[PDB]
Amino acid sequence: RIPPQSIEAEQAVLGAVFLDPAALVPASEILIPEDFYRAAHQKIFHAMLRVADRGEPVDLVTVTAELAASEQLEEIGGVSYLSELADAVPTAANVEYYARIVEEKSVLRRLIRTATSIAQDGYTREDEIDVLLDEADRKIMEVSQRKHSGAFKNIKDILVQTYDNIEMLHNRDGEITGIPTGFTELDRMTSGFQRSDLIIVAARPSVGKTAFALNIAQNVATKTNENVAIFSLEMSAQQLVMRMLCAEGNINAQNLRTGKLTPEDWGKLTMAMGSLSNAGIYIDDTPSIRVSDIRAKCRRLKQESGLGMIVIDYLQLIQGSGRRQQEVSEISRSLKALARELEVPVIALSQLSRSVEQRRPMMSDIRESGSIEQDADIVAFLYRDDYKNIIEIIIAKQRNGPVGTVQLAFIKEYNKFVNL
Amino acid sequence: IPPQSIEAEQAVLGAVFLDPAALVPASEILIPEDFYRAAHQKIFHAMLRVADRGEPVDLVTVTAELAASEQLEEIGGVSYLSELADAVPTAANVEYYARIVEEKSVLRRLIRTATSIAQDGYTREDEIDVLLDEADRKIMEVSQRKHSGAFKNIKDILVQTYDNIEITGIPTGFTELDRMTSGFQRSDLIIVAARPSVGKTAFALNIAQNVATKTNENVAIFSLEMSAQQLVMRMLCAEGNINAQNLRTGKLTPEDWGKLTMAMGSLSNAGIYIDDTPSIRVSDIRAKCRRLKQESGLGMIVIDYLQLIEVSEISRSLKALARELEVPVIALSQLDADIVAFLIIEIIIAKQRNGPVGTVQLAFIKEYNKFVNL
Amino acid sequence: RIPPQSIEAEQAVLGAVFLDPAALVPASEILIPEDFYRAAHQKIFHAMLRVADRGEPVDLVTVTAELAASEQLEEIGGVSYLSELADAVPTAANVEYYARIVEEKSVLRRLIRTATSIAQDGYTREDEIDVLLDEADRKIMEVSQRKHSGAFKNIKDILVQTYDNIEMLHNRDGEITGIPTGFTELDRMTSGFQRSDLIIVAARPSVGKTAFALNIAQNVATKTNENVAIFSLEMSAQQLVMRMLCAEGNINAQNLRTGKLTPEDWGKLTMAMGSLSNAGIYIDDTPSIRVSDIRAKCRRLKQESGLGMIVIDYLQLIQGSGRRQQEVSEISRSLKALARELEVPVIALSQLSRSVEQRRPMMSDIRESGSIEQDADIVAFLYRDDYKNIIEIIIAKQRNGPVGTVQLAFIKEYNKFVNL
Amino acid sequence: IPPQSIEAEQAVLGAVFLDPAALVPASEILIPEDFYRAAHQKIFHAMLRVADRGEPVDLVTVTAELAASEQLEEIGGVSYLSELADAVPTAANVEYYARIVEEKSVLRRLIRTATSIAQDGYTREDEIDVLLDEADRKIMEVSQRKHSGAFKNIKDILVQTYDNIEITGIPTGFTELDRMTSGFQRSDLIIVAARPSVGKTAFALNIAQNVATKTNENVAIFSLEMSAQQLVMRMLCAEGNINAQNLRTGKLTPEDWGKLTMAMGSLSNAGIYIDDTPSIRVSDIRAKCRRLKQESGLGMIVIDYLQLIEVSEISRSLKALARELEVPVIALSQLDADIVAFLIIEIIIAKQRNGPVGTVQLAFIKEYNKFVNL
Amino acid sequence: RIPPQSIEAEQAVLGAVFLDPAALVPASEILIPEDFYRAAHQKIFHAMLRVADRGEPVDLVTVTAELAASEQLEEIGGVSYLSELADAVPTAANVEYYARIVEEKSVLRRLIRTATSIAQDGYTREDEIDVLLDEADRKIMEVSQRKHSGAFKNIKDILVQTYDNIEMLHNRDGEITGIPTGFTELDRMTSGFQRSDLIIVAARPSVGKTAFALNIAQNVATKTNENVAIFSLEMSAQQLVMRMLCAEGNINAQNLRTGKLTPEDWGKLTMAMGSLSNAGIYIDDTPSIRVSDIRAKCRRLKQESGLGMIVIDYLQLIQGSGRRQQEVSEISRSLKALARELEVPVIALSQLSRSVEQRRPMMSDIRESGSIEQDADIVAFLYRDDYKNIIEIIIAKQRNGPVGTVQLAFIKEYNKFVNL
Repeated sequence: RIPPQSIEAEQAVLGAVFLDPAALVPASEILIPEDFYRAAHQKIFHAMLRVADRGEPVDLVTVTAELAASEQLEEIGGVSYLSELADAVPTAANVEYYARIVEEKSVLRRLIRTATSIAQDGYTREDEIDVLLDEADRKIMEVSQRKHSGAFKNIKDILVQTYDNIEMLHNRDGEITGIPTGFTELDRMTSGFQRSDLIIVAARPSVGKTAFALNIAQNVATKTNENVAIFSLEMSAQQLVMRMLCAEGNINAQNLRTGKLTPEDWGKLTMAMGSLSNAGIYIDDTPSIRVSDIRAKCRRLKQESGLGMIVIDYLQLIQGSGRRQQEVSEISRSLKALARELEVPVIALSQLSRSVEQRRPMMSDIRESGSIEQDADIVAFLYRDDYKNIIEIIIAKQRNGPVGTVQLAFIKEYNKFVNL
Repeated sequence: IPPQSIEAEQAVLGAVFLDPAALVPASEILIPEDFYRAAHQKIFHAMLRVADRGEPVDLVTVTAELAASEQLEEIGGVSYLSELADAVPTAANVEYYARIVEEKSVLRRLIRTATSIAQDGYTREDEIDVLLDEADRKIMEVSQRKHSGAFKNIKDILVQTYDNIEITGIPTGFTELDRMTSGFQRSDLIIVAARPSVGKTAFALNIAQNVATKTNENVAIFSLEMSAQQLVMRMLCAEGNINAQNLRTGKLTPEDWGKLTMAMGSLSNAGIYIDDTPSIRVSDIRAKCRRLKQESGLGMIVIDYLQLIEVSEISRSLKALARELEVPVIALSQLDADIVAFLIIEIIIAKQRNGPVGTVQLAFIKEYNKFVNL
Repeated sequence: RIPPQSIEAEQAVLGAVFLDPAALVPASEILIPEDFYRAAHQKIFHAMLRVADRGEPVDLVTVTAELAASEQLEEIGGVSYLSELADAVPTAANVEYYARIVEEKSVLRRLIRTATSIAQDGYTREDEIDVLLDEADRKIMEVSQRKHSGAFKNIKDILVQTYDNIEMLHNRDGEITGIPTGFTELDRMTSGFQRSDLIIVAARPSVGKTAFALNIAQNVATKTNENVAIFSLEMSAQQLVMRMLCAEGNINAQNLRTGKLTPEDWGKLTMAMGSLSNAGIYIDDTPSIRVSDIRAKCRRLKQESGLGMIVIDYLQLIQGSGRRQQEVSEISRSLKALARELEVPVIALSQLSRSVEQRRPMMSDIRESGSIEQDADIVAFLYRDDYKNIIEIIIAKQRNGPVGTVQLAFIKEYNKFVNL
Repeated sequence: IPPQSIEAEQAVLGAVFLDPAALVPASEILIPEDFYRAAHQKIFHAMLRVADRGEPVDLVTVTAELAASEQLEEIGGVSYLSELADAVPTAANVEYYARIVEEKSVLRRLIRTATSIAQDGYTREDEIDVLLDEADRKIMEVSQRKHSGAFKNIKDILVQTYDNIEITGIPTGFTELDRMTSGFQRSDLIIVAARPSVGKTAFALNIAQNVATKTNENVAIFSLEMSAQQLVMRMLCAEGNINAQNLRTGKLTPEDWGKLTMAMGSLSNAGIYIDDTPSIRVSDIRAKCRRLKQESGLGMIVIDYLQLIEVSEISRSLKALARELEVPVIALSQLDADIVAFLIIEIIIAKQRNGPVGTVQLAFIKEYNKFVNL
Repeated sequence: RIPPQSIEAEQAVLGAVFLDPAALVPASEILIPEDFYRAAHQKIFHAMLRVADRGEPVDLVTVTAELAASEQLEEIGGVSYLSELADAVPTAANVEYYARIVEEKSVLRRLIRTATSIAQDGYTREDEIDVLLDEADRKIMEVSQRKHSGAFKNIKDILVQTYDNIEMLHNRDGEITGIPTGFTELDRMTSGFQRSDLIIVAARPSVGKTAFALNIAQNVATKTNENVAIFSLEMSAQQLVMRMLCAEGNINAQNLRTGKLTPEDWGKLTMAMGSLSNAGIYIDDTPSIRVSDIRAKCRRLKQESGLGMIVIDYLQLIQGSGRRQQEVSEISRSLKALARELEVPVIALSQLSRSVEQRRPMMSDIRESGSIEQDADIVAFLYRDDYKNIIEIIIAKQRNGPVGTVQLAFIKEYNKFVNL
């Protein structure tokens, strides 16, 4: 001994049902009474199910009545005991997780039971053997096919979601409820980037995720009265201002890189600086910050000058709480908490795995780097069709609003994204 | 008391001393480890070590062999070897006694495997899914097998070879491919291998469509890379010849609208059951497929792809699932199997249990992600 | 202690001589009296040798007499003791092996003795050193040059065997005492493949060993009234019938592989099937059978329909008794036992090591994969001169009959071997 | 009591403290491990470790060195170092005392090696042939050596260099090769290296023939790949210009018959001793060769080839055999040595102890496996 | 405990000063009184320094007086104690090494002290932390910056040495005080190779170090009445005589290698032999000799016939005293002792590391193979400008005489070096 069990989880399942009758549906889906290790819990779950099958409300009173009529009340500890179960549940909404724990421990008991049974038969019947091996095969497989799996989503139901998506993509009108992006076509879908949202922009190297984020940050700060906080972990503050000066005044980048500057390309530079000086752009070019540092700096900024957006130049460079799989999840989770705290959209750039080439990016390409998928309420991919200087912005996830591809044009010479 | 037969063991070793030829049939059926007693284990090993040199096996050569490797005393000395040699009245039934020793050995292994699994149930708690998979595997690995005893007469193969050139299964929707298979037969495990962008997923979807909208058969698709949403998007895109770029980038022309309402009315009649849960186990496939057949019907099973579910176990476990549900299973792969098919695109087939081994050819429209006939 | 010894082997050597006087020749070649650890055995071996040198018969009586005259009878345990030695020999024919064991243990005692002697001299004489090291060199070498080696076979004697071979190759007439092969030139030498013989056909990949074996199996079954059992472990039953259909009716193989079939190439196919249906061909295409399975199936077949040949498509694919060097020897040995049991020729294909290319195959090329050389009473190699669609069949070993090269022509288009 | 000289040891260390220059001659003759006492071992090591830095060696620097590596106390403390420094009246005879220490060290090693071999005789029984080989090797490895003390005067080398351009050994049968060697000298180890199909075996056989049928010398050939039968087949095939294909495939024309009876009458007069036992040991070569000389005569020894008999030991052991039987030994190799010769075919020679280093050229007939002059 | 200390070294430092007053300068440079672990030694060192600062002679008497006046004599053990210190010094000239040992042990005590102090502060003040980490950084660095380093050599001082070198290179006249080389330009600088000198000639493979050494050995033996001992470890005695026959009589080397010999090229050979036979050239072509063997052979030769030069064909082939970094140093040191013993110049060829190519060879190229730099009183590099058949002989080190590049021409055909 002792047989795999979780009295605590069993207690929380039954408790949940007593706090919210709706908790019984998820529990009955995952468990049958016999999954409970403790006899009293079996009797109790069975009483609940019976009451439920009659279409009668399942609560402390009807379960008490049910058990009294089947002469099982005292045996399971009485009304007092039903009370304790009600106090043993940390949160009724977590009932599936408690249920799964109970189920897991039931499956293990069946594994142990059938394995032992096979071992015993080995010493006894001795005898047949060929039948023994076959039923040993048979019995072990039966343990797995027990857990609550499924279900398959039916094509009809997806077609509905698919069509309703196409509805939203055309029903697209037209107010910008969040922070305008400057890319009117991206604003149609998003509306635009909204407060408290975690926005993830993933793209393979050379695609232009950095330029994309800077263009957005640049449009917000120069066009709207809002402040943008940019964290550049791979690129210095001057190296990044160089790129948004070019983008601003239409100055050939390579031209600046080589000193060459036509007399009027210079006049072009002074107007860029003039207009860019009025913008509320705050840059932190610290090589590998932790999320706490990011958070603290943004915190001080919002209450010192006000804050509208946070842009982080790629997330895989943020160092964890210590000195990578689990580590990235916490950062992801932390960035979402950052968004909620400061009531601001957080744009975190992400790099994609080399899977896109093994096939147009999809969720599974960041799923091997997850679980950013869960935390992000909006995940965007950048894909160039020709690797036409046109680039695609695939919105793969959006919690409130449609899913589709917005299209923009990229100008290499100025490192810009323009409308279409 | 662990299953054993000291008497059977004693007859085997004894028979070898009585007639050295008896070692050949015993060596066929047994390995030293099958003997329950170490002494016998040591002895049978010595016996084999001499034959391999290859010197005659008898009391002297075996004694000398055990002594040389410092284990004559541990096995009971020359007394015991002589006891074994003097007890044996015949060596004609060596394989009878050998087979008894082998059986007891198997039963011990059965017991050892099961006990271990029982013990793991307490110690690893913690790893339920890994435990159930390796317990399946461990039990399977106890039993060999065997190959009953049926030679195939040439007459029988000839008919199957003739009929194997000049549609008894499930229609693929590709006439030229239905020629080589006619079509996708029950309990077959079909592997479709390919390189980046051809594309494997498009091919899988097309067959899943052409089966489900033309036959009253239900297909169960398991996509591990793209979501059910993306999968259905590609399907109606190919179903009604709709340009993907227009579905994605909102704006649809009225050719597309009418072309769409057509494609999803047509696709609503199928016949299609999707599961897009990232990392799935083969057994999770079985649970959902068994519950589907028993409630609805099926089937054909499409998996995209198999290196997202050590591949040998998965593959073998897939064959069992196919044979269990009496339904064809197509599993894609990136570059035991019933049919192997690699990928104007060419479908090369390398393996087919009953059908003709050759090459088919299909076209591919880039903008609809659709494969079509010539 | 205790000094390396084998009283059991010593007893069997002396015993052997008492059971068969001829046993003394092999024993005296390998041993001198002093190799015996036990004094009585030395005295006894010495008595035997003395009797033998007088040209007098060596048996229990003359050895007894000899020892009585040298006053050594009682000292060695008397006549009673000579009796015990006679009961201590499992088989007189195994005397060389017993002798070698005695010799081995004598050599070890000399190693121990001289090594100890060197160690002792190290502490004593101390003194000279340079002489010490030299005599230590000298003394250790002397231990090795003691074992019975040799002898060199003289060229005169081989020339005789060589000439007698050339005699057999021309004296070749003409009756086919075994199973006819269909290749008249191979039948001259073999006569043809005979009952109980283990025939090994080795060849590098692409040479055509599989096609060779199938042609033979095909000729036997279609021409003679005999049944052939074919085990194909690398190739399926249909894939193999495809190859013998082509061979039979003269159908271009690649032509079948591509569907293409000229109207009359089809009529060619129906005659092949018709004629091939009457043949007694039994195929087992089990991927990796054990020898016991092979044996059991052949066993049932011979007593159910009768059996004439067994062909196994390459031996290195047969799995051993467990779940490779020693393992292959047992399989080899088992296949020979299979041949003897069913009184049938067994043709086991073998693959050659990549040594042929490091130089026309020879015995050493399967010797690194042995000891198949010993078990096989006939070993054949296939060698193509041009890697003229002509292929050579080198018969390297044949227990009863000549050794030489038989020549056949290979037709790629039909996968056939034809006469010449 | 293990051979030792505490007094010699004490003088050596003492001499070093008395005059730091004494360390150089001692360091030439000794290593720390040669000192029987650990204390002295530790001390001599410390001494060397300071010189290597390279600081002056004296009581203070050495004390500080031992203390730093936590071993001042173990070696007896400053008391002992001072005892050693105060006892020594001179350092002029350091190497006398050093050589005594070295000798005792050698004797200990001799004892340790021999005891080990004696002990292995009981424990590994089991591995006789491996035991005898490694005992040979282990004893050889006790003794170095040395190089007596003979400078070669230029006058002496000049004569050998002059005479080394413008047939004192055993004739090869190839005049142009006999020029470069004149011919195969006694006690020489001759290595003939080559790549697949040239061929090494053909070359070896040809020389074995041309020596044995033209001289009254007996050759001992050891073939590990082809049998004595195949070896003789090739020889009479080359001897009488007979097409191999005809000997193999029975049918001989009467040119071949008369040509054959000629070749084996001619080959019967030799002179040839073959051993075709698969894996042979160098010592087994010696046993058979020693028994052959002492009974018949010889010789020349031909080995085909050496990587079928770690190669360093074999090679060295072959040189000893050559020097022991006062006979040339030709060992082939596939791609310490007296003559090295790599392979219309070109014979390149890379090494020759006394002869001229150059290149010879010979023809090769494919159909007879024979090498001939130009 | 116990605190790192060296009473023995402390005693030798103070002792040294009492034996040679000059020893105080090096000691005071490396140590202050507080470095001494023993209080008496501090008091004593302080007394010495005080006496010294007054410009008064530091000896047993004035230190005694000084300590008596500061009431510290008895406390430090009296005059008797100053006596003991004087007997505690193995050699006054080794005072720097003793001093360094004392200093080392002082630095360790400071490391231990400050580390402990940091640990303690960790438990106490707890409090501030940020200041703690900074002062912990600060305090640890302070331990290192304590040891006596420096000084930088000033450019003025080097310019003087540089100019004085240029003086010697032109002031070059003109007598050959040592063994003439035959290369008049190398003789100007060296004068030439002198008795007891260890001469190291290093060069990358293919440059011609072997040919260089042979030419020198050849010139000495044929021109002067002196004997040369050549050790060739990579090349046989005949293979080496071949090269000096060619060099001698002007015979094309490749011509000899191929038998080809023009009638008069042969007459050229007989004159070479005639002249070369009178030369005192002794060659030992033992593959890998130890230095003791080299030494013993040279020893016997000098007292048997007389000896003038020793040439060793590359040093990295000499095997050590056992059966490589430390090993080469001992050989180097041993070769220098060889030179001193036999009062003869020893020319040891050396191979250079593959650093020259990573840049004209310099000292650091043999420094990674040292410490041959120290032992050699003359280190020469051979460098070819074109890898003009001209080769450079860079004399990087010469104890008595200039440093520069002597230039010679190499003739491939004869394997010779000629003047210019």
